[PDB]
Amino acid sequence: MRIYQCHFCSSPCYPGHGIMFVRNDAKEFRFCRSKCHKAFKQRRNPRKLKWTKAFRKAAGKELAVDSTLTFAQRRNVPVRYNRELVATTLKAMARIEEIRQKRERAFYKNRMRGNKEKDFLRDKKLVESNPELLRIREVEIARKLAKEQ
Amino acid sequence: AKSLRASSHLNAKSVKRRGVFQKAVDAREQRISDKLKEDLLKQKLEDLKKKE
Amino acid sequence: SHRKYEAPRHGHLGFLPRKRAASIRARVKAFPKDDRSKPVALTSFLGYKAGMTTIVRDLDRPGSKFHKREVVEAVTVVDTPPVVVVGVVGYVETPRGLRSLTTVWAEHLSDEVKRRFYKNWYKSKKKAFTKYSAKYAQDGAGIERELARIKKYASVVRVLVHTQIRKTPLAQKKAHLAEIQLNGGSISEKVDWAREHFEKTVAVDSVFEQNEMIDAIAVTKGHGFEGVTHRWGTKKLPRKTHRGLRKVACIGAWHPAHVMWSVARAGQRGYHSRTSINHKIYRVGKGDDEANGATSFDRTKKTITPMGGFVHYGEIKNDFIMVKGCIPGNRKRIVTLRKSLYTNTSRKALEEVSLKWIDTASKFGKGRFQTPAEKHAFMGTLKKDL
Amino acid sequence: SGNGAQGTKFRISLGLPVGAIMNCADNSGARNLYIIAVKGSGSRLNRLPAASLGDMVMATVKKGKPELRKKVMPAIVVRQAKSWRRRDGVFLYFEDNAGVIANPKGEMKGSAITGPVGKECADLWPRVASNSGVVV
Amino acid sequence: FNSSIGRTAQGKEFGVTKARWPAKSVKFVQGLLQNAAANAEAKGLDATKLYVSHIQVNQAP
Amino acid sequence: MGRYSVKRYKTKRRTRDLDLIYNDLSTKESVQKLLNQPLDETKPGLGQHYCIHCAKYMETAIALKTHLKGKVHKRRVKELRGVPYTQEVSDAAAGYNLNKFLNRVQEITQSVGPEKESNEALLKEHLDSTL
RNA sequence: GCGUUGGAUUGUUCACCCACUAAUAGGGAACGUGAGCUGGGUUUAGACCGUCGUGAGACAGGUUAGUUUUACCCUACUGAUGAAUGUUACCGCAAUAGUAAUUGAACUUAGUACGAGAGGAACAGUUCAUUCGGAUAAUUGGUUUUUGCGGCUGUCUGAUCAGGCAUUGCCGCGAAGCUACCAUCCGCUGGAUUAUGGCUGAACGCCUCUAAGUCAGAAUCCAUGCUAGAACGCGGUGAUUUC
RNA sequence: AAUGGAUUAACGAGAUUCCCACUGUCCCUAUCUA
RNA sequence: GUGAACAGCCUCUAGUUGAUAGAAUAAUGUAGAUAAGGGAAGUCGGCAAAAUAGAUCCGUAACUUCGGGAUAAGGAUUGGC
Repeated sequence: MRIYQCHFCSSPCYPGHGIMFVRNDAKEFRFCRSKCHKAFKQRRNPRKLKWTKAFRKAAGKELAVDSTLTFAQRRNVPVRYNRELVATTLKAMARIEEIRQKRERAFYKNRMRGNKEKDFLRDKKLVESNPELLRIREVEIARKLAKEQ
Repeated sequence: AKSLRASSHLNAKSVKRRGVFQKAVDAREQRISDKLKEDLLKQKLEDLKKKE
Repeated sequence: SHRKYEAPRHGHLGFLPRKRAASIRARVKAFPKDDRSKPVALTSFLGYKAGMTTIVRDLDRPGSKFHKREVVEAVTVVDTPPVVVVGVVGYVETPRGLRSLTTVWAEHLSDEVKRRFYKNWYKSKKKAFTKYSAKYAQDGAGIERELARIKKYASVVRVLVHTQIRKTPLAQKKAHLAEIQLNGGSISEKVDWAREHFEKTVAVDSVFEQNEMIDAIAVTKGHGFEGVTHRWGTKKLPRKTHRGLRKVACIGAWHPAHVMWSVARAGQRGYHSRTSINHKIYRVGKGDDEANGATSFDRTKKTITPMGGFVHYGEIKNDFIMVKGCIPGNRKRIVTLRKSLYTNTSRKALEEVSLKWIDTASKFGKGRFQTPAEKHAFMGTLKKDL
Repeated sequence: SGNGAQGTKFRISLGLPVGAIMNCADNSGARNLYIIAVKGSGSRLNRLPAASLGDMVMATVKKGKPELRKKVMPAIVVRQAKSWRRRDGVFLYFEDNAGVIANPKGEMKGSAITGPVGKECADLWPRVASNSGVVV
Repeated sequence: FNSSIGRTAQGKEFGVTKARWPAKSVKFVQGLLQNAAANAEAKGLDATKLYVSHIQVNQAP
Repeated sequence: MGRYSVKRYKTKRRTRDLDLIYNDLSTKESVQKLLNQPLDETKPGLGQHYCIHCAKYMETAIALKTHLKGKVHKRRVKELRGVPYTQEVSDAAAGYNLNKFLNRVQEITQSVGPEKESNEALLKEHLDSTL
């Protein structure tokens, strides 16, 4: 079984999903789903399409180079099946993926910090440049307090 | 090709039912009634917790 | 003339009259007979069909070209809660047929099966079995006679069961009564068994196990009044034909001066009762068992319920049966699972299956992810998260 | 199956009916093939005999050497471009239709095969697989 | 007078599958029942004992 | 699915694609093969006047002069500037074979890049001298 | 019982090839089948060429152009309710009627029997396919008025925003649903016989397969199994209103 | 053989045959709207 | 206003808002569409549908009454700023 990625989508293709395409140069183009497949025929560019992962690794979004991401490459030399490798890899894959998420969430906070600065500078323009609307709300509070009275 | 209801194939199939494929059935019927006799033993011990 | 090109008939004459069935629960026509040396064992079971999924399997089949290779295939998942017993029925062989001569009920019934006897529950005084449980006084003895009568007479014994619909996400509140025959020997041993299971529930693995070839019967998928072409498979007349093109052209010859009974007219399609045999159980999971969908390979703690549940059906949290191919019927419908009717002979009835992966991606769209922890792992964090 | 084809042949999607022009994949000199009939086919009223991957069809040649044209000869289909089902969970399809030509014993006429050869066709016919440079 | 009339569920009270809700015909009939109950009060009859005993309809030109 | 997209993007009417065309420009031997094809009867310009960027044969040498001075051919020049998007770019996006990916990007930056630009410079040096 | 095809030349059946296939068997039902289709050809009026006639015109003849158009009626058939058997509800039995699966290759026996050679089989064990049928929607394709989400041209609301109209304006993706040998799954075994092979065995002091008796034996017949359930065929059980 | 015959550019809601392009006519049917 | 245009689609002045309506969305229809792979194997017969289509530049055969054939055929292109 092979969880191989979409050619266009970079999402996992579980066994039983998606179409394969084979070029006459004989390399295989496995596809996530029909949306990615019909967009491939039409000669698009996933550097340009915003929803795919090839855009997001290129356009300065979600982190691309990491020491945790080099653990799952491919192996063309088979490792002869010792069990005590297998018992640690089932503990390794639960450990690499946690450090992946603690770095990816921390990479998201570098990209979204200081929004509250621009959130508050946006509010100084709305409040201060509308003096006439702020008179209307003052009588709205006084009419609110008087109805309870 | 011989049909489904030919006399020769129904005789060859009758020999196989005397042999292996009934012993795999007769082993299955004993394993199943083991769990059915354990199913009362669970559901009486649930009744004994009401009696405490 | 002589028809000039012989061709097979369109449609099967065996499954006639094509008409709507008598009930949503399809009745069972015949059971596996009796082997009167065997232990007491139930012969059928009833549960609720819910959705489909995919299965990969390392095919261990001698002789095939897919020996020792992997094969993907589709199974059904039938929600199977435990089923509780409420009655015994005995039948006397006549020279006319079988005849029921006694039913015996069980001192206290669930509110699901007081609900079967009413069509207007909320106005009713709920008086279903009140005069019957006063006949369980000091010794009973109006029961023990009707037990002893079945022991003396009554060549075969059938046992009344019903489902537990309140344990199902299906919103219907009303259980289905059924009759199931027994196959343990010496009918005194049959009827002593069933008296020891009144008000007492039966599991599913006490009736089946893996690698078994069973058969499912139901009432299949209504479609209303359907024209001849999609009903029988008749060829379409070419284009712009007068009086239509989706029909049989010549319905009869000049003799006999009657439309015969075999010329494929239009009418009801669907909602017939059917029987499909030789369906093979792969997997019998447990309700209390967490990680039902995890095989020996996956080791990922996940249940067979796909993400966001099945489509038009909720969550599983009961016992289930995963049987390959496609059961006749649709989702949230009642199927009945008989067992095999005869000793099967092929090697396909004998194979020990070994599941390798169960799909649990969502059926409500082109689903890509298995667990909701995968989707958060792959997407990264989101705006509503922080 | 028939002559030459070792083993059995599973059900795949029928891509090429009668009268379907397909490319020629060997170095024999034919450019396109033209199917007239499919061997091992069924018989039903108003159907067309349809070919698939790894079949043997009787096929004529429309474009090629004048030594090869105007004679019916068997041919084995190696590419389909209609999506079929490998039994591991994937559908796949090729870019174009293609077929090599052979004697009824199943032995190749050319010496090489250009382009990728189908996997189900290469299992069924050994002499194709000896001349196949690329599998899948 | 009931050929080719569509069926309905509401005729189970009378045992007939074919029933219909004629609007214009009822408005004259309950116009006449309103007239007959006015005529019985003028003679000095009882209201609770009064029932329709004869009714008839036949063709006009 | 639609009407217009089926007419141009069937499996029968598929063009070459962007992957192979970057390989043809990348070396000096395959450029000289395609600029100097042997003449063939089954090809529109009788196997001459072939553009390498757009995998497309032209009828006449006049039809290369008017094709290069167009917004259609200035897509494919601007399209083939960077790394040609193999399968390896899509696998690196999921956290899978970075060192296979980053070494190829290292080679396109160092070696394959300026060999391609010194080939596309000579095509404009040649197609202006003959046209 | 089951199965008998795909094409090529004339309105054409008549007449005859090409290839596949296990095989391309023969017939009937108003030379089946126009109030099913077709009007291709059969039969008006228009027109030409050829023969005959002084002539109108007819033909030994050839070519072309060309109007019959219900069904809502009773029956038949495919489906659908339904009064009355004290009311009402649930669980059943089975009279009768229908009935379904089919053909080819492959591994092993075995390069063995058989053969001078060249060649070259069976049954048993086992795996897949060809037509046919019943369903089913995981997956993959097809479909989109979810007008769901975008995009484009023309005009219109002062511009932005958000939108109207373009007989669903058009383009891309599109869940759900419906669907396809364009997708996947499944398709049983007991009895009695026909040809024919036999045993005991006379007629006929031998002999015989038959006359009495009897053992086998066909895709055949009736059953098991599968569909409907007699709305005037039946059984078992639940409750049975005080205004 | 002005009962008119042979020839022929252009033109034709005239009659017939084929080739590329093209496509539910067809293999084989499916679906959506009024 | 778009456009070569009194074509087609949209709007201002002026004028109508009339044509039996309600509820459901079976078959078969009438009118209009889209289809994987193959591409006339359908059929008496390519009937019907699809494809081509405006404009600019290049290019254009036999044949002939020299006027035509000719938009012959076949190609490159078309937005916004």
